[PDB]
Amino acid sequence: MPNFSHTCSSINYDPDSTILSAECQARDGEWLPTELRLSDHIGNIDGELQFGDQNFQETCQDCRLEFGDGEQSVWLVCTCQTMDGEWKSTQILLDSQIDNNDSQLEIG
Repeated sequence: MPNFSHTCSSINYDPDSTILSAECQARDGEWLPTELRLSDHIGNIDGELQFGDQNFQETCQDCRLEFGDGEQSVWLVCTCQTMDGEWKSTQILLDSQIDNNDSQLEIG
């Protein structure tokens, strides 16, 4: 269902504190800024990235968003260390079971 793309603009993601910042329009038509911490639903699992877990940037580096053919989407890729200590590249699409209300930001 709907995502924070068209509803919000100026998608920012700091790789240190992993916080997503973007301006969204409220029901009153007013524009406000919102922040979100993915670490809450993203953790490391034997070298892979999955939803439901937490604490991932601590064991991962080079996190960066990537725009596809249409700037209406950005994709999250990060290198996460494995339990043996090896480094591997994983990928994950934020667009999915996540959405933002007109004036509030909460999972759908």
